Amino acid sequence: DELYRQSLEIISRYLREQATGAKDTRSGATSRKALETLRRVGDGVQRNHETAFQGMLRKLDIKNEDDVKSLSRVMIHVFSDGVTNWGRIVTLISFGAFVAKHLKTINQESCIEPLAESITDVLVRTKRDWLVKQRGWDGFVEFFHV
Ligand SMILES: O=C(O)c1cc(SCCc2ccccc2)ccc1NS(=O)(=O)c1ccc2ccccc2c1
Repeated sequence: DELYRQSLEIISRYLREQATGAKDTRSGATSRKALETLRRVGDGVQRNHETAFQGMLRKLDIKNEDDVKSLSRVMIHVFSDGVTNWGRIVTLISFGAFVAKHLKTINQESCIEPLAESITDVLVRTKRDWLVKQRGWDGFVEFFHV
């Protein structure tokens, strides 16, 4: 699907840029604009939620490939319950970037791509309809202008 591929490209490229060293660009203007937006906001979110992010990472206890494949079950239970807003969407991806950083530390680089797939699957399978209503990643750029 077009929306899934767009979301997978934005989240993967951001997770790779944070955990490793980007970028080898590819996609359209909206994906390029959304990556820039998420780069600006994501830096601030990872700093402001640093303590929460560290505590949540400690709970998941990731050390092997099996642990990242199980993360999806915890993420869908938290992200589904409650209100849906752009703030919660960026913080979920920003947490993913923080997990991707930890994955580079524990020498599990090959798990960043399935982690990016996991977050995209959590975001799309839970909020696809809300995303279509907000004009997808175009609404994401418009909401995070300031
Ligand atoms: O926006 C989210 O819904 C959100 C979800 C995730 S998925 C990792 C889930 C997890 C929970 C508990 C322990 C380990 C992992 C990551 C970052 C997020 N950031 S958040 O906006 O700061 C937030 C919101 C509600 C929460 C309710 C209970 C516990 C934590 C929460 C965090």
